[PDB]
Amino acid sequence: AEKCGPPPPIDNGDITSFLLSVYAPGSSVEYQCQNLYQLEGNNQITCNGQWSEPPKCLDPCVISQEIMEKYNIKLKWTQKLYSRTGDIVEFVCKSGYHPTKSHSFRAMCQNGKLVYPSCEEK
Amino acid sequence: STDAERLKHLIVTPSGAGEQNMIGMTPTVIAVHYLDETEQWEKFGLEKRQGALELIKKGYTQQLAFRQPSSAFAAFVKRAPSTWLTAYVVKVFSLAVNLIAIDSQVLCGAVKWLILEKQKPDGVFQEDAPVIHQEMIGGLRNNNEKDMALTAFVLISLQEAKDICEEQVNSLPGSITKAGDFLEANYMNLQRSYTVAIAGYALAQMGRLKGPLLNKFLTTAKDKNRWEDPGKQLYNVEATSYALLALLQLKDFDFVPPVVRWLNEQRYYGGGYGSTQATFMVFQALAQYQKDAP
Amino acid sequence: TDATIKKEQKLIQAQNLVREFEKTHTVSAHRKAQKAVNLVSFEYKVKKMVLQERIDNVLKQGLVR
Repeated sequence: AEKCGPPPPIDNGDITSFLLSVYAPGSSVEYQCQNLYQLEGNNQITCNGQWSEPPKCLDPCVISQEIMEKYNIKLKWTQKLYSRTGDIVEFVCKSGYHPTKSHSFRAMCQNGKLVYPSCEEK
Repeated sequence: STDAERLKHLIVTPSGAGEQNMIGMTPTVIAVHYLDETEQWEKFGLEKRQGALELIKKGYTQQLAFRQPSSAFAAFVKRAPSTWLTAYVVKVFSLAVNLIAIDSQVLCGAVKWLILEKQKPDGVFQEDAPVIHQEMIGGLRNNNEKDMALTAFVLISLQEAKDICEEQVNSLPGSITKAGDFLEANYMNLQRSYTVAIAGYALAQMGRLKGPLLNKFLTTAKDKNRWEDPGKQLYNVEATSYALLALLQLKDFDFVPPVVRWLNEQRYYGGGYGSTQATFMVFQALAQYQKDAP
Repeated sequence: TDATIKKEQKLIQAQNLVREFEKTHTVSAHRKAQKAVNLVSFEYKVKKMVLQERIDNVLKQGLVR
């Protein structure tokens, strides 16, 4: 009723306290995302019976060696592998393979996507 | 069932820092666990059970002195928190909830820490502060396939504390799923029988050790009774115990008798330098065999 | 209110298993009662201490088989 129910469960994250069975009116709850996950919204959503809009964990990017070796590319600073939402990743070609100009070798990480440039041999 | 006359030495007094104390709890906790689930207390001496329970109490409250405010655990309070030590403490305490009283918030705070802080985007769990005693971590000391084996270890500890931390941690199912996704993705590329066994147990708990992945697990066994790699035999005993627990989850009881026969024929009764993971897993697997015996 | 429903189902299952332990001083009822009491929420703090005191009292009396 005038109090509150359970806090809304977000993806790739959770609240920062012990989950109460019944929540008081007007109480706000802090949210936290997993590692490298970028939060987008108010971490403290307040409590009528309907909760405030919970924040969203923006996904990060995983640059695995498999995708790079299939594209014949390396990193400029070869190896963090993990990148946050917005971190620019600078790729380079491998020995013998030259750039194909398919994409600029400076790739941004938006949510989950990240476009990989390619390199080809003579 | 292994005669309890040999296991008298596993009753010890937990004494040490954030790591030695768990090396002290491990034999006492797993011995009481074994004798309870095998129903050998009457012949071994039931009067000793209460005293052994008091020893487990000591280790529990002593370990609480090393619980960092981040709900994590390390050898000292001002030291960096270890992912493996937190997962192991969760595992030992999750078995100990059947023996002594345990605060649920301690285990669940440690689980929330492992999920939010020490799980990478692809579901891998990362050890950012390795323990001082690399002999208490068993076959996981080997560097090859450290990602797969550590993720499986933390995943097994999370699924053990599932009963206690389901209500308070909503990120637990998603974290378990992400870890199993990583294991399933890189399972067929494994070459180390220890990793095949521990990841097989983790996936079998999730009901994912099926199809070709399942085939790899069963075909890794030499002579269809043991999971071994070139190295110390304590690692091979730990791996075969993980494999026995995976088999017991898979209900493949036509494969179990040779494995239990090999485990009994090793005559391993616990103890030895860095015998923590070996003693814990061998007696966990044997106890779960006697409980799930066909 | 499935949250509070389970919060109370844990309590009643702990009550029945602690009573079964008090009536049957065995290892099996000890493990079941201890696991059930530990799973009770932080809400019923004093009630958990009562049931844990009862488990300890039964253990002081002793158990058989």
